[PDB]
Amino acid sequence: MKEENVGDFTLHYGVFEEVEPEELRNLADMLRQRTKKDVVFIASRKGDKINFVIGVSKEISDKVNAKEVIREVGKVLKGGGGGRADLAQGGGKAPDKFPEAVKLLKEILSG
Repeated sequence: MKEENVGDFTLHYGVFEEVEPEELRNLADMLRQRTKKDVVFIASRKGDKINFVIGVSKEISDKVNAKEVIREVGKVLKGGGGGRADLAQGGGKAPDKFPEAVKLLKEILSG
């Protein structure tokens, strides 16, 4: 996975093959504990399905609401999502659309 600063945030993102959803969630959780400005968008492709997670540093939960953002990237990935402002997760039907979801998230983070 990659790291890129976007606006006042640090975005960590990547899509993995064959990672279990609960493992993916735990990884995202760990990665957003790093700093106070982390946004983590990671996904796991299992064949023609994709599971994805958004985790943010707790300090920026109001700024980047994972509840809202998960649904926005979820739409691109032909899926849904839900959770809390600091950590949310979903499943979708369009694994090949991850790059497009990442582009959207960067646009969201920049405003």
